[PDB]
Amino acid sequence: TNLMVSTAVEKKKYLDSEFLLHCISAQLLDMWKQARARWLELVGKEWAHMLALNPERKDFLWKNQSEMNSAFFDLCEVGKQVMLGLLGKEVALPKEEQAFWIMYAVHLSAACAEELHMPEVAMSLRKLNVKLKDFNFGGTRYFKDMPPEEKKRRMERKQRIEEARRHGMP
Repeated sequence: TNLMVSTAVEKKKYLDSEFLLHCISAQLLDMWKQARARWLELVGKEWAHMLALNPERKDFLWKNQSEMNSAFFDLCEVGKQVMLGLLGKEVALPKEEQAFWIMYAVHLSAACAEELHMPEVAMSLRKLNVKLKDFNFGGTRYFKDMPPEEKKRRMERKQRIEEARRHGMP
């Protein structure tokens, strides 16, 4: 566990565009770049407001109904397809998924500290993991009330990301 996290720390760069380039389809890579930037922009906007109101705070309060929360779910959906694209498989071994999600949470936590200059403890691995767990148990669990139409939109989005991963193939 501690080994896995520290291996992920060395390798947080594996989710940088320069390391992803040519290991996944260019279409998936662009979806990853957009989704990462969208999430970070929102976290940064929310942080800046919370900070203005309490300059001493070190915790990021994650809002359950926000645009940031919705952007995080989408980033996860893109992330999962990145994993499958790197593996060249439709279904990962559980140990492979485990290692990936650690790298993912380490990469994003590092970005909040290094790119948005937030306190390291604000967006911790633990916090990202809680949200990740919800994502990996689905949309109905993650968004506790989701209107049926929103569920279809999420499904359609996932389908599009999958097709991207397969270079436009079903």
